[PDB]
Amino acid sequence: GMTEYKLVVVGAGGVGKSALTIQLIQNHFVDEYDPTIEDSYRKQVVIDGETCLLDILDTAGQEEYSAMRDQYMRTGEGFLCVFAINNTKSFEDIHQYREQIKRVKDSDDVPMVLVGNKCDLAARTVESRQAQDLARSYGIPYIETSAKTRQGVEDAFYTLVREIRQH
Amino acid sequence: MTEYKLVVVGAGGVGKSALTIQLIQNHFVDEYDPTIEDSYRKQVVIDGETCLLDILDTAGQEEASAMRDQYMRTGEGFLCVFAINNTKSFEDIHQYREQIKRVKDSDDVPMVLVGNKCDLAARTVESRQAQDLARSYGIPYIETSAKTRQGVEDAFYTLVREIRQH
Amino acid sequence: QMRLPSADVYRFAEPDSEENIIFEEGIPIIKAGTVIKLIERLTYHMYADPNFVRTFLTTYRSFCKPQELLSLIIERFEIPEPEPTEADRIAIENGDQPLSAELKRFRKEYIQPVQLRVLNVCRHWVEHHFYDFERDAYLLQRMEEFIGTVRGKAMKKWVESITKIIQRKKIANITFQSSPPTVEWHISRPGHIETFDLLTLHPIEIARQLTLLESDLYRAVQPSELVGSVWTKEDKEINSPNLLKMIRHTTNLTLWFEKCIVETENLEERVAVVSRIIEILQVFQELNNFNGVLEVVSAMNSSPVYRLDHTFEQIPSRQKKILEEAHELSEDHYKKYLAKLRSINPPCVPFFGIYLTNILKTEEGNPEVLKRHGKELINFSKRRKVAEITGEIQQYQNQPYCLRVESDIKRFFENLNPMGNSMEKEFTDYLFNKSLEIEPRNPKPLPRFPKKYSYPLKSPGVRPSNPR
Ligand SMILES: Nc1nc2c(ncn2[C@@H]2O[C@H](COP(=O)(O)OP(=O)(O)NP(=O)(O)O)[C@@H](O)[C@H]2O)c(=O)[nH]1
Ligand SMILES: Cc1cc2nc(N3CCNCC3)n(Cc3ccc(F)c(Cl)c3)c2cc1C
Ligand SMILES: [Mg+2]
Repeated sequence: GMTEYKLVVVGAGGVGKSALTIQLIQNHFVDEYDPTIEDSYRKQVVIDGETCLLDILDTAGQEEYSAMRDQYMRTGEGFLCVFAINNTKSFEDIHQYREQIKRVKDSDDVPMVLVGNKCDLAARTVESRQAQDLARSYGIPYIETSAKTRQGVEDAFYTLVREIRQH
Repeated sequence: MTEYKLVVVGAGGVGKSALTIQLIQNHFVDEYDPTIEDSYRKQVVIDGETCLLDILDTAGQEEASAMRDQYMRTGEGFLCVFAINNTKSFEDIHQYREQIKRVKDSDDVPMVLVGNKCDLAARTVESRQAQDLARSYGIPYIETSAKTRQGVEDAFYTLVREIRQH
Repeated sequence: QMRLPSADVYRFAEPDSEENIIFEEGIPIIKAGTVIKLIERLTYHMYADPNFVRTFLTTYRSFCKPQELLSLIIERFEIPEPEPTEADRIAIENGDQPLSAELKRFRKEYIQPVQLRVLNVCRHWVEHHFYDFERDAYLLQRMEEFIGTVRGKAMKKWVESITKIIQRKKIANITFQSSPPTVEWHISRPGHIETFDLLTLHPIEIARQLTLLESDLYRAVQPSELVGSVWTKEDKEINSPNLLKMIRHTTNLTLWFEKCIVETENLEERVAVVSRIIEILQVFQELNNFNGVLEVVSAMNSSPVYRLDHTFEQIPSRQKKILEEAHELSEDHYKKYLAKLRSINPPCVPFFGIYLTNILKTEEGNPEVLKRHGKELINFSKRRKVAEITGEIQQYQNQPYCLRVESDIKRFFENLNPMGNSMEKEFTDYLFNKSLEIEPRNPKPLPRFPKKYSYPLKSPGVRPSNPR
């Protein structure tokens, strides 16, 4: 029937990564979540007039299982590479995540977006200009999101679906 | 998987907790720490079907005797335990049987009569006497040892079968 | 219905209202409440809820400090007795003994159940959540003092018991009784640890000893390492050391498998290595060691290994099927894994990763409080959801494996260190470059390589033996 997109969220642990998919799949009209139930990671959306089904894999919490990253990544056709704007190390990790995705998919041109996530009111340490420059150097979109207000969340996922469609 | 609510009852010190912990952890508890109320879960395949057992381990001390209605209401099946070297605990059995019947307003409650501590030589309750009682109740009688594991699975899983056929 | 103490002398007698407690739509399920109401229901006079006690004791630190919890339950314990009634008064005025019916009933049906349930909270706290006391010695002093000065013969048996339990805990054996199977040996013989390796140990015994190891690591993880998502935070090495030890073992074994494969440059020998690993996978499946299963599957889906077309071509069809069935467990967000875990007969070793993700998402995806009628209520349903997960974890931690430890094989796998002194990226790049060396990208031609193993490559198989 409708196209299904297998999206994979990757990035450093401990810095609010999981809020991105939770805020998407939720409804932000009720602050609530049971990750245990199937349809907590599947969502039907309309993007540029075309209805599709989003299947999101976010293994947040399993970061220490580093030898499973290939296996998880292998399942995806598009990737959101997430860092926290108040954590420079998570930003510096992005390069290796991108390299790992390229290797797993055996391609130099994998649909992906860079996402800068604001996870609290701690001071920002990665300026948006830095992140824009990095994204430009990779030839990919950059989206900033709030872990609290749902701002930028739909944009992050929809932009990635557009990268897939235009691949 | 079906979930089963088992309740273990009987006089203080007969080995209700030891029996339950032997089933759950394959470990024998030597200490006598009087229970107030403990709860355990065990996933187990019985007669080819995966079951989730919820096991309520209750207080035998008389000081807790006013607090039984609440757990008797929730239980689906009861292990009625006495110790075969303690005649008084055997005499206490009938009180539990009658209260359970009262609370659940039924003559048809799944139960198993358990004579525990069968590893001990100094028996004072004869098998025949307990078996006669069980027959009068319409229920099986199983002798057990929480210490050696003798009959422990048989007692609990027989209770599951009674609930299943209820 | 029993009359209660005045809410002015005893805070736990406030009437229920939506300003202090909200229930879920045969006992009530609490959605939200003030701490006072949570503690009232934790120790309710009408019924016990041992599962509520576990849930509360596992999760309360997110809304109440240990010192404050102890103050509150001591407060709960100290219940005022009612004054004599008019009938009692009249009896006394005539020099007779009052019946004291209301007093006796209140003692029997309110005070004694509430006090016993407070003691049950103390007992569970000490027995199953003793880390509060390990980390705060003054807390323990307060508990010992409270318990040690409870008077009255109704509580005496449990007071004396709890005093002993605490003392035991401060200074702190399996029956089967069917015997475990005989330890199996292949090329490496007992005591010859220097020869131990993937192909020289018996594949049955590799899977058994790794399962004992992985079961022990799984069983050692406490809920304290999980609640509050502390294994993801800056102090994770302090707060979650058993969880991290477990995960690092799993990671090391996966890397070891990949290393064994890509460092075996001869195609024929490499095929023997992969076949042996899939045989170990098969024994993991038979043992319900799902951690082990995914350890192997993760290695086969890794970048260095996955691309080895020539190796895959020579794996027997029956082993391809085994590998495929194992992989399918993880498909569709572990759908078949979850179904299988819930159907097998334990002992097993669950894959912990799913629990971690579900605990983390439950915590980040639900609010700490609910705002109702101008009040902030503790969102207890969030905590119940976390405790359901820790409860499932604990349920699979009870059943021990009936397998004999082989101390030398155990040590061998405990000391496995495939990365050596290399950092992760360095090692990871090394493995992929090895992969490229042994099976170059098309259209580069496939080279040949010398054999490295001097012993027979033929597997002894994974069906156990039994001499008399
Ligand atoms: N020899 C032997 N001792 C046993 C057996 N079962 C229990 N005991 C011992 O009997 C004592 C009482 O055990 P326990 O399980 O605490 O009894 P209980 O019925 O739970 N008591 P309570 O009603 O107060 O909770 C303990 O010292 C225990 O080791 C058994 O099968 N054999
Ligand atoms: C279920 C499953 C299917 C797989 N199909 C393959 N390939 C086939 C040919 N083309 C490359 C990938 N791989 C990678 C691989 C590599 C070298 C092996 F010996 C083996 Cl046995 C497997 C798979 C891994 C799993 C887990
Ligand atoms: Mg007991």
